[PDB]
Amino acid sequence: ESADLRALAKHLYDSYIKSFPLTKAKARAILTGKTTDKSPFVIYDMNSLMMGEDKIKFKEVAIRIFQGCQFRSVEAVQEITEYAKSIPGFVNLDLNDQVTLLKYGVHEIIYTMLASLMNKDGVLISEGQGFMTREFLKSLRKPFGDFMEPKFEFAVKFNALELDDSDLAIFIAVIILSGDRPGLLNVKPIEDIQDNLLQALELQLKLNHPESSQLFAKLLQKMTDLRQIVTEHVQLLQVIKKTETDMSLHPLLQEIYKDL
Repeated sequence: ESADLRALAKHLYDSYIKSFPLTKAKARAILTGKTTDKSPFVIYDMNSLMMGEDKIKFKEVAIRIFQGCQFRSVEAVQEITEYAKSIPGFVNLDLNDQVTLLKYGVHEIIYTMLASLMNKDGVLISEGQGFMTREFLKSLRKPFGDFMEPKFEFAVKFNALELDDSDLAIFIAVIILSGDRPGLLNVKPIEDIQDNLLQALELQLKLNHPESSQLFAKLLQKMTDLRQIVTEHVQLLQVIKKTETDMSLHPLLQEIYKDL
């Protein structure tokens, strides 16, 4: 019934607000630049970057940028995990499957939510206090030069859909609840939760975007751009593992990255 799927959609939005401090709505207000209490400090070159420390608080620069981004990914994993425990039925699944849904799910969600902090020209960083331009990131010595560019390409297309946070909460939930992840023990309880989430997302998209024909279908088709960003990223990390042997990865990230 419609009334249960609306109840689930409100629940997920509520947990979303509670688990993710930097929503898309706040991100959009900051990027607009018309609601100007305090807009971001903009990093766009080597001189603004070191000047961008005595204003906001945060070994080569490209390395230290890469470090900060991985540190934010760690924080994101912590946030996504907290959000996942709130999806009804997630904590009642086999523990091994919980770890499996999270292991394959978190990077797809990171790139979905990172899009909320992007426009075509750059990305919000440091909880909205800073803004690093796309051109500066593209100018880092390779292999760090082409690091962020594929996420910018995805974000441009994804943001054309104009989802709001209430939409993303259900979409994020659908991504976690994928029964086709390698190593799952009991696919059926996962699939039955996802099917109910898909129903909620369908009704939510229809009510929140009535003039957006087939938005449900087009949102589900984005689920493959996501898969592709991930695979290229982990190949990018294998290059750096051998190129920079004096550069350490966070163990929570290492544990997630499990070849094949």
